[PDB]
Amino acid sequence: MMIIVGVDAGGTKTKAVAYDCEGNFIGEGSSGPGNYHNVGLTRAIENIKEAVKIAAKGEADVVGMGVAGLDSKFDWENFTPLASLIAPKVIIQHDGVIALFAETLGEPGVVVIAGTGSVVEGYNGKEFLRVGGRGWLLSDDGSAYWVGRKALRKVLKMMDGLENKTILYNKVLKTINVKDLDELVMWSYTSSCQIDLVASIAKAVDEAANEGDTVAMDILKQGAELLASQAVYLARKIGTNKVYLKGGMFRSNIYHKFFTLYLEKEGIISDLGKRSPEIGAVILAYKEVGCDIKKLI
Amino acid sequence: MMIIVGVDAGGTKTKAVAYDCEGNFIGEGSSGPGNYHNVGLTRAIENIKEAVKIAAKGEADVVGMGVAGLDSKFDWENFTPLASLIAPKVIIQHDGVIALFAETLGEPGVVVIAGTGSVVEGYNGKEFLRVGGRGWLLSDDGSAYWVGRKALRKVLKMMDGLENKTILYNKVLKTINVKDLDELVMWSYTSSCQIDLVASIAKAVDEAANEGDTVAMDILKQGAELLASQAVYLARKIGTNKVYLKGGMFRSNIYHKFFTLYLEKEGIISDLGKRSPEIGAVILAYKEVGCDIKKLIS
Ligand SMILES: Nc1ncnc2c1ncn2[C@@H]1O[C@H](COP(=O)(O)OP(=O)(O)O)[C@@H](O)[C@H]1O
Ligand SMILES: Nc1ncnc2c1ncn2[C@@H]1O[C@H](COP(=O)(O)OP(=O)(O)O)[C@@H](O)[C@H]1O
Repeated sequence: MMIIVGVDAGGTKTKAVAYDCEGNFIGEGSSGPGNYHNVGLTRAIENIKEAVKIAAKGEADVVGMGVAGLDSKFDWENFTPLASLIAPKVIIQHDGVIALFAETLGEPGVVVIAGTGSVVEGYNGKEFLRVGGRGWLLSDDGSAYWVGRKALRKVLKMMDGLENKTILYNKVLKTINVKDLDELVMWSYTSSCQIDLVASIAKAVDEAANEGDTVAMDILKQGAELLASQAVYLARKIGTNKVYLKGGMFRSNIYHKFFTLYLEKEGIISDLGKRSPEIGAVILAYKEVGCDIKKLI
Repeated sequence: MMIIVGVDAGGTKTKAVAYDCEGNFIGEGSSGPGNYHNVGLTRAIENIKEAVKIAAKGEADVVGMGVAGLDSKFDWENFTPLASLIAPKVIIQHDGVIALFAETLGEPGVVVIAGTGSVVEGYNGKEFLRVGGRGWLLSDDGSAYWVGRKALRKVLKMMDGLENKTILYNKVLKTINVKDLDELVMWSYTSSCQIDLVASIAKAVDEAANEGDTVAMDILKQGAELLASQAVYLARKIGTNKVYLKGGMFRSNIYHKFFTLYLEKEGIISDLGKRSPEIGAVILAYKEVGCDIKKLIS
């Protein structure tokens, strides 16, 4: 039969699931990061290949992959030529695209992915579209990173006495394990360009907001609305009144509420994601080769 | 014959001027960075000593120094022990403090220094106070870096079609030499943690605003007001009605206009520099030892 493998090549790991063309599961596999910016081009390719081989228990006939790190034509040019060696037929898209297909099952739609970074991905039946998702410095509005940065800056002002200290102050310090301005400054000397670390602070903001801290509540509001406006823009551009929401930021009740209130006022319906990215990659492959998605899901 | 040396130990270089206790100029000298975060503790101390020795043409009796990089108690603990060895009497303060004293002549006051980064320094006659000045990630509101980041973020939204492209778009792309989103992303991969580069974009923002770009004017107005609010705060805590303004950001006519407008609404008088930091370091020393500042400045 035809062995089809869906792959989610991420920043920390690569996960793959193999199915035949009749919706039957074959196996699954995992390997290191598939994002070449993190482990180099060759290592990234090898990891994707490893995951695919484990899942397929040998060679695969078709491989659909959602890859993180392809944020510029230059990335695609560097990656595509080698990724194509993985199998006789390989379909390559952004990691956000398979996350979208996991929910739309290959049909048009828009998905908001708000985790460490943020992005709004869309598909209109022919072209794939995107807004945001270009990194922590240039973009990523309302991501965990964006939230943590705002929190850090607010805490500094409290330390300066410009504003009174709120629950947020200790929550943040607890997260990065610093007890005062002196340790915070020292912390910035070696951690300022530590993306994951800054992003981890979003959890402290959520905790503070739940406990009644309006300063924390306001940060979530601003981030959520900034990202939600982008979601509305793409949804309107694609022609759908429903968007899917995915990512760690949505684990925050207050963040999710501000986000949905914004969408609702704009006439947009939303649904939290319920399928895995890799399944969306298998769907990406099914669409390309002609296997019935109905037998799969 | 007492030899007093004022030193401005910065991130790029160190400047020193020597005078006696009677206000007579003795000499001047320069050396590398005095900021130990940029060249390491030993080399920073080494450069400061070199500058001092060159200006004083030998050993100095008293050295007043304004040092960049002492932004945490840990820095002071690392720096002070060795720096104190440069001369029998050494007075050490933040680089922003000597910039202030250069203008207040050792009297209470507040100074806003807005360049690549930003900070507000003050003296109340008893101690020195500070707001901001803790780095690009945690602080530096209204600094060139702050303005540069806001500009980059606006440009991205223009490329995404979320906002109309204005003059700022082309101004930014020209400054960092990129022609589109693809190149801007590639640029981010190698420039995101390069502070100087991001801050250089503030120049493009000023250009756009002078050509009437509403988007660029808003960035300058907002950044200026965010920082100005902090200057008002310190001025009020210090108990002064005047603040001094220094730094590359004030070279922007628009930024300066909005910064001053904010201060005047609060009844605060502003004033651009007029003196150099090294002179402020000499004043700092003079106050410590008791030499008459009126003989130094007039
Ligand atoms: N309840 C919560 N409230 C706010 N932020 C949260 C919450 N849970 C997790 N996060 C944040 O979201 C991020 C996790 O994102 P996730 O989507 O799981 O992975 P990634 O985005 O790196 O692929 C972390 O940076 C974390 O701080
Ligand atoms: N007219 C101007 N408009 C906007 N920004 C300017 C202007 N002139 C200089 N700058 C910015 O200010 C900074 C120079 O600050 P400066 O105080 O001279 O040095 P530093 O702060 O590094 O010690 C640069 O980052 C530059 O982009």
